This record gives sequence, C-alpha cells and structure tokens, in this order.
Amino acid sequence: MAVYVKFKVPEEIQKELLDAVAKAQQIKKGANEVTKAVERGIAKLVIIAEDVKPEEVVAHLPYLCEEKGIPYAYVASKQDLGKAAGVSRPASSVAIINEGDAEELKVLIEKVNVLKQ
Repeated sequence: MAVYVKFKVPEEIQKELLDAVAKAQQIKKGANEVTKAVERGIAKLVIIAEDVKPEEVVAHLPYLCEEKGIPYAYVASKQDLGKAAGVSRPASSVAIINEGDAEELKVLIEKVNVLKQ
C-alpha cells in the first residue's frame, strides 16, 4: 500500500465512507481545499483515496488530521471518491463539512477510530 496509507479500512466501511460523502450537504474536494478545511477546524471527517500519486499531494493529511483532532480514513479508488463527491473524474481527498445525517456520521467516525487504533 502507498506510504501515506496508515491503517486498513475494510471494503464494507469504504462503502459507508463513500455514502457519507454522497449524502453530505457540504464538502471540500482536493488537497488544497481539504487541507484548508482541516486547518480551519471545519472538517468533520477526511477521506483519502489510496491510489493517489505523487506522494506529496496527500502525505501530510494523516498527520495534520491527528494534530487537529479531526478523524480521517481511506477508500481504495480516487475514481470512486470522485464519483461520491459528484465528479465524473477522480478526487484525491474529500472533507465533510456539513454531513447529511449527524447520527450516522458519529457512528461511522467511531468505527473508523476503532479501525485506526
């Protein structure tokens, strides 16, 4: 797996992450926008595709998310992450700013945090 992928997310949970993106009211897309959202403290959850190159587009994200106390996780395919975000081309990363469902988001974050630790 790519060096920036710090823990394993099961397929089932990847599909839940894509759904959370797809139902979100507001998101940010791409390394620049996602980084700003995390810096500003407004990202509630960050999802990073596992097949992104070069390394410098997303490498800082796991570290920055930890520092800012923002949960993060992974999906296999940038093409899928793009589709979930409503794009017909890939997306390297996505931040959920306003989720579709607060309760679903809380539980999903909990699962991701269990997987990470």
